[PDB]
Amino acid sequence: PGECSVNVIPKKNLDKAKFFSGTWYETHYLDMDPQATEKFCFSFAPRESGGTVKEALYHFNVDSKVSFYNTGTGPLESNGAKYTAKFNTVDKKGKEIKPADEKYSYTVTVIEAAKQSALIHICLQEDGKDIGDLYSVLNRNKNALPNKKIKKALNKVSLVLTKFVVTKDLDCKYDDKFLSSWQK
Ligand code: HEM
Ligand SMILES: NCCc1c[nH]cn1
Repeated sequence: PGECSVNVIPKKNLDKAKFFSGTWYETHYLDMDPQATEKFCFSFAPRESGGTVKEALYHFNVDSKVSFYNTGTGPLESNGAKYTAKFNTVDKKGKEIKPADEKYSYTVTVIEAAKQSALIHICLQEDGKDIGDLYSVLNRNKNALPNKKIKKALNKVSLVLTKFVVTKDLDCKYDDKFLSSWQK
């Protein structure tokens, strides 16, 4: 199965205003499907208001040199560090080019955040059933290494950073303006 990981614990008392601001770059990622070996770059701009998350997502396929843009929207859990979103497909100007498919959703858990670093987990689902998951280390700076608090969080769940794919070595292309201008 594409069963999502157990023991994914939301950070206690995440600072929402700090986390749900600016642009986050994935610096390391671990797709829990060992055969998912396509190289990707990822960045996003998550925002929150009134218990609803609205985020802009950017992916770049290094293997194919194709980029794609999505937006996701959903309720933030009472714990304040986990949300489940439905997503559509937009172009680089933010115009919807494909509507959200009702059967798909994803659940983001913010496991840890420290300084300019964060660690999230994403469980993808179809009709409310797991179809795969991934962990990502995030940083405000593409070239930066994670704060040690991130490693501690990985270590609590028997993961080590060396298992992760490192992105700075990849030939990434980013659309930073798409994310900078999110909700502007
Ligand atoms: C951090 C490293 C990440 C990597 C390496 C990654 C990789 C991928 C890959 C390989 C796909 C499939 C693309 C294809 O079908 O051609 C994908 C799709 C997608 N991912 Fe990610 N992802 C990451 C993070 C995230 C995060 C954090 C979110 C949500 C907050 C997210 C949401 C999505 C969405 C909405 C799609 C489109 C699915 C569809 O079109 O059916 N991803 N990503
Ligand atoms: N194993 C989950 C893959 C993925 C891609 N994008 C988001 N999640």
